Amino acid sequence: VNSFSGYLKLTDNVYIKNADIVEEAKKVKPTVVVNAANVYLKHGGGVAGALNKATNNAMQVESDDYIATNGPLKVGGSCVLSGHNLAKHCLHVVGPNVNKGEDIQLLKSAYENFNQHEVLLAPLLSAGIFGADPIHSLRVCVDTVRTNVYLAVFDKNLYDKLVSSFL
Ligand SMILES: O=C(O)c1cnc2ccccc2c1
Repeated sequence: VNSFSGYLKLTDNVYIKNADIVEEAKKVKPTVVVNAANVYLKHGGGVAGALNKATNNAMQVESDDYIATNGPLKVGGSCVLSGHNLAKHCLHVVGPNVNKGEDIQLLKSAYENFNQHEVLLAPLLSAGIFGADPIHSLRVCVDTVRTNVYLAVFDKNLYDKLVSSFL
């Protein structure tokens, strides 16, 4: 049994809810929240900016030190950093950004990072300002992630479309 509440069941391991991811993290304090990161861990907009703002910029300070030491992530890759006030850990995952011309086949590689964690709170990778089709992102998620994933969809309209169209 876990703390996640109100989630619509999709499969054996994937759950979905219309939720503000900052607000969900603040309430649950999950072991792992996933950030929709870029390779530079520059948390300007979307989920990354929202999450970072909720940490009072401490996520960005930590991220800048990580990049200064390790250099950029790979598209499809990830790193584990602090969850600050939101979670125990933040898994920063880089899905391909269609608005930069990145290979959408890298979306499966991105989701494979989730399998290293038994339970996660996450957004749909490569959705929103990353430019991918969220219906596609949900399909790749269900077909790739084997661990227990609780997906927070920001748009109520999109949430309803994802549920209604789910095979
Ligand atoms: O899911 C997103 O794309 C997203 C974008 N903006 C946000 C702003 C505040 C809180 C959550 C957000 C989530």
